[PDB]
Amino acid sequence: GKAQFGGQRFGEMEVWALEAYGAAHTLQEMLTLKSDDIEGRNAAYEAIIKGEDVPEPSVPESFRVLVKELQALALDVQTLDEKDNPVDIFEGLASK
Amino acid sequence: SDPVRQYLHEIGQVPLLTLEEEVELARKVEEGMEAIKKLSEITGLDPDLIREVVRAKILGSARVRHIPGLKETLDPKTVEEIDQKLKSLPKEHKRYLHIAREGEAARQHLIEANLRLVVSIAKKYTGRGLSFLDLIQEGNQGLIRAVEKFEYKRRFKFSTYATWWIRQAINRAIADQARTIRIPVHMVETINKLSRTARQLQQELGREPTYEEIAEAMGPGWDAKRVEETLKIAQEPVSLETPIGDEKDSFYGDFIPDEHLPSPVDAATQSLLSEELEKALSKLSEREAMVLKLRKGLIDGREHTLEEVGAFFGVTRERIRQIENKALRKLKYHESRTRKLRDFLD
Amino acid sequence: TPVAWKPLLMGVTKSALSTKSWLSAASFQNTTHVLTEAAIAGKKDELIGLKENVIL
Amino acid sequence: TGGVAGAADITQGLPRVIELFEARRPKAKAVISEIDGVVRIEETEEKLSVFVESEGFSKEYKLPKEARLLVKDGDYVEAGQPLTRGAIDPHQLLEAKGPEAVERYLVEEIQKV
DNA sequence: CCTGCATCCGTGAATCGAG
DNA sequence: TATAATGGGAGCTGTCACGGATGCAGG
Ligand SMILES: [Mg+2]
Ligand SMILES: [Mg+2]
Repeated sequence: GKAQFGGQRFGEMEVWALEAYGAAHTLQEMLTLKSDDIEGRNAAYEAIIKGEDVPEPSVPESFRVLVKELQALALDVQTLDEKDNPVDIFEGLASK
Repeated sequence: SDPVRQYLHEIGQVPLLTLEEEVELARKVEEGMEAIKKLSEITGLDPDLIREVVRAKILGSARVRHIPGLKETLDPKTVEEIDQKLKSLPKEHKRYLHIAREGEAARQHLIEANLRLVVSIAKKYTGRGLSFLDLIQEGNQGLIRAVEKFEYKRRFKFSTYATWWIRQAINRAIADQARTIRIPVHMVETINKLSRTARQLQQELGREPTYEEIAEAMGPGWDAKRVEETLKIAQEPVSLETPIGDEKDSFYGDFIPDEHLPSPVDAATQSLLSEELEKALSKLSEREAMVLKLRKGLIDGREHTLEEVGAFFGVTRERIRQIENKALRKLKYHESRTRKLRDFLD
Repeated sequence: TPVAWKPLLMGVTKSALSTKSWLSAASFQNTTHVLTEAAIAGKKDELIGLKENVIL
Repeated sequence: TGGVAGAADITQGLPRVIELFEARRPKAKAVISEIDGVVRIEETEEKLSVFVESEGFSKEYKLPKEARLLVKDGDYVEAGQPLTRGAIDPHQLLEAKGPEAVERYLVEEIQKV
């Protein structure tokens, strides 16, 4: 909304539009740097005001929310590599 | 299907006690408590430990757990060692074991019998923040307290003494569990006293009272300021899932920004400040800049006294304070000329 | 011995729910039924399609 | 349109599109033949039946008396060939003529709308 | 005892705005 | 801590059409 100085909603239909086009990095932008990725957007803004190109987008925060909300449902959700070895997207903050 | 109706059916199975039956049960309970006392006098063991052992054998093996109040861990091995230790006593002594068992059994039957009372009482306390069943179970706790604290010698009907403990447990529960932000019971009584006060005044004045008017009717120690403070405390939180609009597509928490996490502007400014400060500290030597980096805590994150910096660089503390004066003064001249750090003054 | 199979036609809805990627399946419809049968079987999502990678 | 009466709009055809995409069986269903054969007819006032008789086997199809017929008496029809006027069961067509005929039927019938 | 039909319960039901 | 008190209370009724599981009588 304008009142809250908010951004425009990029619905799943607008996602379809980008997908149908095949614009992957524009869609990845909306899904990360331009919205939900925290480290990525801070480094992005910093890059633009420094004249440097935008950084590689990190994993979205909203997916981390999904992971922990699924853990609250007592369902284990693990991100893996091709070796089927667990990958920590929380970077050690969720493990003891 | 319906939890309330189901519990009401489970309650209707147990018949209500006759005066004789009720006195009998209370008698066996009290004599049972004395039996546990006497068994403690003989055995030389903890009355609580003995009580839990007797309670275990009466209830059966269906329930086996560790009791917080007891010192030893309570397990079937332990309760068998103790039960056999208790049954190693002579006729006139071992009698008390049978008395204790009979007492606990009478206690179970007594609590089971007067559950109808709790229901017909807790039904009046509904709508105060706790569900019907929550109230009933809390009244059941008070019922248990009433049974163990009852004395049948007074010829009082059990319902009379039970009701007090039941209401007490329910009221304590409502005072404790209701508010999302838990407030001490005495403070809740204060707030509710303020409610009855303000309602009395609003009923007599034909309008809602001022802070000062309530402050008057409250008595000494109460001014308008304290009344307003009390009201501010009693304020309950509101749900983030509160509906916005007549559709279901909007929530209340959607309009609330996050004040904690740094905006990209904040992080960028902080990085620019650190870079510009390092650009400023490079206009000094490495030594006189290190004195400052150790002094204000840029490096390591600790502010040091003059004695520690002097113990590191190898000079006197006055030399360090001299170097820090020269460095700060140089940074002042650098600032006066360059006009770079000025915008970061915020 | 080879497996004897018969061609099976199913609607777009049941087909989209029977997809091998549970991230796409759950993010579509009947999230409960999908998540349970996926958690039980210990299913893995190879991120083949677009939906899964969009979520990620 | 302005609200004037006319031909079937998208409102009429869309349920047919969804009916085909969801592989659903029509409320008013067209009856087809499982195997090949020749047609023999039997008609009565309160009963109507159409026999499809092959050299190896014979199949009876009992139909409502008001039903429409797409086949002449004594003709030679394929497996899964329309007899009753109406929408074809995609699964009856699948167990009969196979995947290719189903795919062709779905694509064509959807296109029609 | 096993097939078939009636019937039950649970699940869906466009997008973006503002509010 | 004590007269005695002993089975609740409000339902929301004008969507619909699907898949699938339960259960029923019927051949
Ligand atoms: Mg006063
Ligand atoms: Mg149906």
